[PDB]
Amino acid sequence: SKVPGEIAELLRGFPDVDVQEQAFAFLTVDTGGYPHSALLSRTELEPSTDEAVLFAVVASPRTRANLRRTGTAGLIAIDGTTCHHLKLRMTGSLADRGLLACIFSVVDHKRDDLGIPLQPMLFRTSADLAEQEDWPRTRDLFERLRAGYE
Amino acid sequence: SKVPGEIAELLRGFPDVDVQEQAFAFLTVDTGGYPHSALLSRTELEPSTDEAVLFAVVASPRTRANLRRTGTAGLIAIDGTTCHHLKLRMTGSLADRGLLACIFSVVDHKRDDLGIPLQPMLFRTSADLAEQEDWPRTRDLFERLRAGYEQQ
Ligand code: NA
Ligand code: NA
Ligand code: NA
Ligand code: NA
Repeated sequence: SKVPGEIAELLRGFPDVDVQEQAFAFLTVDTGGYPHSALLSRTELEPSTDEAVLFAVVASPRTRANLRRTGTAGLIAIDGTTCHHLKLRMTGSLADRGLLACIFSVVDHKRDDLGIPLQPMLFRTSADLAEQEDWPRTRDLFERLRAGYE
Repeated sequence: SKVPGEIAELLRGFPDVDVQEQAFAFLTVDTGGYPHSALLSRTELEPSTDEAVLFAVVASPRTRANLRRTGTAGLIAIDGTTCHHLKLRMTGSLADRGLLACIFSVVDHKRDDLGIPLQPMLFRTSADLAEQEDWPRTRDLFERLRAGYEQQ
């Protein structure tokens, strides 16, 4: 399987500052079988060059724990009139202190088009946000993961 | 553990046509252990009068199947600078053709505030949508669910 092309297009690349960006719901499953969520952005999600896998850099401690337990995840991505629902299986990972760089294979993709414009969850990037989230460190871990995968 | 008042305020009431509304991610878990999602709105979510429980009307067949198997769910709600994450346990249900009216107790509420404005997933209602989704049918099912809950 592969990362759907419409989704690779929404996730590829890394945001500039002072621009609205989509916040993507990144879903996991907790110890009690309840759905769990965290919001990620293009800074933390990146398709492989061959688009076969989706890379993620996850800081959230509870999300990391869930991935390490079940290896299952999901993603919600909005574009135009379509709500994309992805199901993901973690096939590999690399830990760096409080960060988990993950490789995911897509297990399912549902395109839910209600035929009406949908606005994604949105936030504005900033220099302070780039500083608080340590954007350069995330970018380095991505390079290490891509090298290992390639 | 009642419905948090902040969450009740975001879900209370039913939209008219031609208004911009939040689409809330309603989360379940599939048989393979993968998170599953459907988008709901204030048309399909409503707090009880005592704010003790959250009512929902769910059409999505796969979401309904997951609820029947686990009785567990989640909700994402965005407001201001906060992303609210709810975990939900189904304590009651009433089925009708293609529709599941559910009663949920909130078992956890997390507020993820990164301190920057966040806008919710948004869509505009319309007469076209109310026709496609059969809003009167959903409203009728809510009334029956509420009657049951209150007659308890
Ligand atoms: Na976040
Ligand atoms: Na990216
Ligand atoms: Na929907
Ligand atoms: Na409502």
